[PDB]
Amino acid sequence: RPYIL
Amino acid sequence: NSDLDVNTDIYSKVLVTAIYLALFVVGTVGNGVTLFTLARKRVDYYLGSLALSDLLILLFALPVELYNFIWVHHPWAFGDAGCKGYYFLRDACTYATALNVVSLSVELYLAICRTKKFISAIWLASALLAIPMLFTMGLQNLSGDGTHPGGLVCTPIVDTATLRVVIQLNTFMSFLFPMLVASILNTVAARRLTVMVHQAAFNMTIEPGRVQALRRGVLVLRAVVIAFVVCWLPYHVRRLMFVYISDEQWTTALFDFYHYFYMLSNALFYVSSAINPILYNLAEDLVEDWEKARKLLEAARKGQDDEVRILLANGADVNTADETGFTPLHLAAWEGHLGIVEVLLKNGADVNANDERGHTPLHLAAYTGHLEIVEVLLKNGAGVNATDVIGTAPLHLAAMWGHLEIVEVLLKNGADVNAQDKFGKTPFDLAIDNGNEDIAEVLQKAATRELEVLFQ
Repeated sequence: RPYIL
Repeated sequence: NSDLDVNTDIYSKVLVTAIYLALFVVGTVGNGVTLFTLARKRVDYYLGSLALSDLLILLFALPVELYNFIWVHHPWAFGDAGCKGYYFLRDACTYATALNVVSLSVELYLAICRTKKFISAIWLASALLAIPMLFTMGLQNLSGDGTHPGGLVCTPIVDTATLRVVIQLNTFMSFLFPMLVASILNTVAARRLTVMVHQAAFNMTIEPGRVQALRRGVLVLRAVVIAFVVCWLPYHVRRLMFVYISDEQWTTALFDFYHYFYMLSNALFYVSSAINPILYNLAEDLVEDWEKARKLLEAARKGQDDEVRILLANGADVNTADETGFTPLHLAAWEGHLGIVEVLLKNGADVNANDERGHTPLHLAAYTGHLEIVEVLLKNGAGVNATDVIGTAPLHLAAMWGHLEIVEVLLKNGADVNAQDKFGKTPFDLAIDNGNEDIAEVLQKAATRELEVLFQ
């Protein structure tokens, strides 16, 4: 899962 | 901190950096000169906000984003202020932009069928709607041990269900809702006009300046909506992705795809900011043309040769009209401005332009008794036997209002002496009704001359 939105 | 690495290729970053710098150096200058030019000089209040929200986005968001979201994915290098600030600023500026766009559609529609305060309501409401970004975003340490300094990253500090709600509403409030509303207004506005164009076409020779302006306004406002849909849809799709895959579908392939889609989505986002000064130029040229067309209609009525030749030289539409379908040449003929009739004909004013009631300039010259205007109109090939909705020819009006010299020049330019209106009245009949014996005599001899021709 990515952390940057 | 291998878990937090992105693995986008160097070229990818270099290419986006080239594109970002292009958008920044041109977009900042562009949006700067747009504000600077309004500062120097109703719609302008709207274009100022748009110019300002984009300038703020390209000056503050893009440099920050290029560093920490393209090149260096960890750690965050701007603190919990810069984290919550970047997201607040962006949300504010898009909201501001979106609401302004709704205003322009609303304003255009109302035209087709205080402000300085209204602008401030938009910006403050933009601050309100953007506040939820101050509570959702923050710094977190996702490094292996849970303390490594290089694993400090700006990232949502709430759960997914909470983040789904803000983002779904943000997607609704800032993108879908306002752009739909604008699409609906854009389409109704267009529809309302298209019947004006048919109605005008049915009667007139020339549709009014006000219509030609609002018609061109519909096309630009349409282009701006299409522009946002393209520039903003990918962005919103990418942020729904972030909160619609849980944790148990995020393959290493899908993780890699996202950070490429991030480069592309946010390329297109900043493109809307860099294109805005185009909208500004299109809208302003559309407005300047309308004012010149309006100023030229005043000048033709008022009989001001100087102002007319300044407006014509600086591109004013010689054949603009009012609601009635009155061209400048109609006004000059009507007001009895011989000099202005001649300058308007030189610059290619339509000599046979019909207004709503089907009146050519020759009709108005022959009604108000300007022999020298009648003569000049005819020199430039005006319709001698042009007839209005009642079937009135210029020779009717000359005869009814006792302009013998006009009758004589009309007759000798090929006027049908025997023309009849709806009520079957000839110039001669009108001449007698009102008591113009000298004219009636000229006409009856003409009538007689034509009888002789039939019988030999």
